[PDB]
Amino acid sequence: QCVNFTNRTQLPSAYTNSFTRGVYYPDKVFRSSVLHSTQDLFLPFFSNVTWFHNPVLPFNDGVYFASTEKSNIIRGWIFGTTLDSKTQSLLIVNNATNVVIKVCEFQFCNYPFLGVYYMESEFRVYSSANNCTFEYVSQPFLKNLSEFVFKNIDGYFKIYSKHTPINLVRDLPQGFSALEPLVDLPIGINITRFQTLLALHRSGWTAGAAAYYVGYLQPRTFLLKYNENGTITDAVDCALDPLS
Amino acid sequence: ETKCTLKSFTVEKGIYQTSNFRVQPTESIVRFPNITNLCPFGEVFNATRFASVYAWNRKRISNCVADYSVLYNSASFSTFKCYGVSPTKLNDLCFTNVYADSFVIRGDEVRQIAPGQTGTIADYNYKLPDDFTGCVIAWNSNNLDSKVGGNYNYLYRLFRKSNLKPFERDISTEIYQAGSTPCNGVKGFNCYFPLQSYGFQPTYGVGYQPYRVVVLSFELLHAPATVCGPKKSTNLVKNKCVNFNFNGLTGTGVLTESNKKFLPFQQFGRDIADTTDAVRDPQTLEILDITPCSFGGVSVITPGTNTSNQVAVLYQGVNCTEVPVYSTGSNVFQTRAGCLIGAEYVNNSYECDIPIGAGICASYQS
Ligand SMILES: *[C@@H]1O[C@H](CO)[C@@H](O[C@@H]2O[C@H](CO)[C@@H](O)[C@H](O)[C@H]2NC(C)=O)[C@H](O)[C@H]1NC(C)=O
Ligand SMILES: *[C@@H]1O[C@H](CO)[C@@H](O[C@@H]2O[C@H](CO)[C@@H](O)[C@H](O)[C@H]2NC(C)=O)[C@H](O)[C@H]1NC(C)=O
Ligand SMILES: *[C@@H]1O[C@H](CO)[C@@H](O)[C@H](O)[C@H]1NC(C)=O
Ligand SMILES: *[C@@H]1O[C@H](CO)[C@@H](O)[C@H](O)[C@H]1NC(C)=O
Ligand SMILES: *[C@@H]1O[C@H](CO)[C@@H](O)[C@H](O)[C@H]1NC(C)=O
Ligand SMILES: *[C@@H]1O[C@H](CO)[C@@H](O)[C@H](O)[C@H]1NC(C)=O
Ligand SMILES: *[C@@H]1O[C@H](CO)[C@@H](O)[C@H](O)[C@H]1NC(C)=O
Ligand SMILES: *[C@@H]1O[C@H](CO)[C@@H](O)[C@H](O)[C@H]1NC(C)=O
Ligand SMILES: *[C@@H]1O[C@H](CO)[C@@H](O)[C@H](O)[C@H]1NC(C)=O
Ligand SMILES: *[C@@H]1O[C@H](CO)[C@@H](O)[C@H](O)[C@H]1NC(C)=O
Ligand SMILES: *[C@@H]1O[C@H](CO)[C@@H](O)[C@H](O)[C@H]1NC(C)=O
Repeated sequence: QCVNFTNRTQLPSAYTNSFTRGVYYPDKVFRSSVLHSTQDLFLPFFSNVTWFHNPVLPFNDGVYFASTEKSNIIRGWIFGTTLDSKTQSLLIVNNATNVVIKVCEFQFCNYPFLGVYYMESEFRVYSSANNCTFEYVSQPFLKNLSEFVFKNIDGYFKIYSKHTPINLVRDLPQGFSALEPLVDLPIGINITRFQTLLALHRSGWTAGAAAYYVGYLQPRTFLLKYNENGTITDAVDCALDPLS
Repeated sequence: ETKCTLKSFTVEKGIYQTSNFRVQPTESIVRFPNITNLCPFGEVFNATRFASVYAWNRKRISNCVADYSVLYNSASFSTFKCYGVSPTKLNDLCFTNVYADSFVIRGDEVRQIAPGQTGTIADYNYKLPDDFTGCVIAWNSNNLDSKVGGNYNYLYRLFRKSNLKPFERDISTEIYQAGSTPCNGVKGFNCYFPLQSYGFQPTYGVGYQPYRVVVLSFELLHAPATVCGPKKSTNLVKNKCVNFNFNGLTGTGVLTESNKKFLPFQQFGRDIADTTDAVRDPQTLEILDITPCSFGGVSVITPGTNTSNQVAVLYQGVNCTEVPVYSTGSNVFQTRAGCLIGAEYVNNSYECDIPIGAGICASYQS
């Protein structure tokens, strides 16, 4: 039901600094006022994070996404290998109500999208879903900063999240904030490349203000500090400087 | 024991270390989170009605707890036959998900549903491979599906050139061509309807009544499992050296209540050198503390074989509450060095004779 588009929009992709953001809880273990050294797959300190103003991007090990979001125009996510009926494709949709997740051989078009009819009902991202097994529904997820980490380990999709109110204009702030685990999916797919949904006004799609940050993860060793309450308050990257 | 370890028939005055004491665990406890998200079986077994046998209703069951105890122990089911796995251990064994096939067949057709079976239902309606794992449950539905005027809502496939492959539904309404004369989609000289409707009535005899049958098949593809039976959770006992199995993690110790403040997602804590030191019960969400069961060495205080034969016993670093032949013995003293049995504490003070520890020591007078 989704068709071609003539206005070949291009996103003004710039670069900026990652600073010390993107730290999550690696395990469900409580610890109190200690310094624990852990070797895992993180976002290296002071890295090169890409900024966008629906491009195709690789997944690699894992993907860090951030948005100083206004009005939550961005809605969903697509994951998979080929994003067609030939391979299982994971789909996530978050609207103002109960959010939904599927894994089906969705046959996406060249420009899949939701579309909003202004009382709203428009959903033509895919065209067919014939063979598929798993489905899922859960509570709603979401000017203000929202940070998400997406990982996939041994048949286990993993979503970590964090939210903060922010007042800085453009760049990432010089702050520290650990990321709590949010959702796990014990389903095995070969996800290696993903997408990003948009809520365009269809009645002529009007989607021009789509700014968000994307970064990639690598394996390395960190040193985390736990306070009395067992919340991560500081971290040190081992392979950064001689001092580190 | 002192003579044996020292390897002599004479013992000089002193204190000697002979063996070790370790408290033993009493019983086992296991706790698991609340049983919830029951698999949707009642809505299938005891629904309004069932689908036809050639159009059998297929359901996929995943992400739920599959309680089979009430299913197996239900006495309202006419036939409950499991081929692949033992019904009694179904609460233990589990595959990643389940398939349900529900339909209505005549009473005589119940035995037709089995691996390696041939028949109208067994060939033209549904087929089961000889490697099938799962169960078949059949029950009477004469009071529900059979109609006094004749139940014609259920049909079975009777005319087909070839038998159905296992796990396949044929809904094609092509008119079977009995002879060599092709028919233009209708019956005729050598053509008839492949599907035949039932004539179920309450007046029908044994085996002629409508029976609702559900076949459950278990499949365990390499994807992580979602369907498993309920797990029994025992009760918890505090202040007793026991061995526990909290939500899959096992350990031995005394289990007390603790005031630590966890965080709404982290389950259990640990202190240093990777030793478990706190757990949260999945049932009540309370922060409990764990302490290893007591142990220590034992020492024998003697004044010398030449003098006497009575001795005292010291349990090192052991609380003077669970000591237990000297379960009671003489008066029992508690000191920073442990617990002392066979000696009495006086208020005097002399030169030290047999060093005990923490500033105290013993001598012979008793
Ligand atoms: C650990 O968490 C506790 C609980 O929130 C913090 O103690 C609170 O501090 C605020 C600010 O003074 C008080 O209003 C609350 O009454 C305190 N709650 C208590 C004592 O239960 C504590 O500050 C935290 N530790 C840190 C931040 O290091
Ligand atoms: C586990 O199930 C019980 C259901 O019995 C939940 O609530 C219990 O409700 C009874 C009656 O209202 C109370 O007497 C119990 O104290 C409740 N249990 C607890 C642990 O508070 C119980 O909440 C469920 N467990 C969780 C973690 O939600
Ligand atoms: C990020 O990459 C761009 C080009 O790839 C480069 O010009 C820029 O210097 C990089 N940023 C940092 C902080 O090195
Ligand atoms: C959107 O909201 C509606 C209304 O509750 C509901 O279908 C669900 O929560 C959402 N559906 C989709 C497809 O996002
Ligand atoms: C699913 O795939 C099988 C091949 O493995 C095919 O025979 C079947 O028709 C497919 N089902 C659907 C609904 O597309
Ligand atoms: C952004 O998210 C934070 C996290 O809860 C919330 O406090 C804040 O109100 C949100 N921003 C707006 C404009 O609502
Ligand atoms: C992912 O790819 C590997 C190698 O090509 C394959 O063995 C595996 O089965 C694939 N995963 C799934 C879920 O099919
Ligand atoms: C094309 O789309 C971009 C953003 O999607 C917008 O900025 C631009 O004005 C559009 N151009 C036309 C001709 O529609
Ligand atoms: C029939 O199914 C209903 C579904 O709610 C259930 O309540 C009832 O106990 C069932 N009857 C049995 C198991 O005999
Ligand atoms: C015990 O001691 C006394 C005096 O010290 C000595 O005469 C005697 O032989 C000793 N007996 C033994 C068995 O050592
Ligand atoms: C030693 O003296 C204290 C205080 O005078 C008294 O409480 C204690 O009972 C005395 N010890 C004995 C063995 O009587």
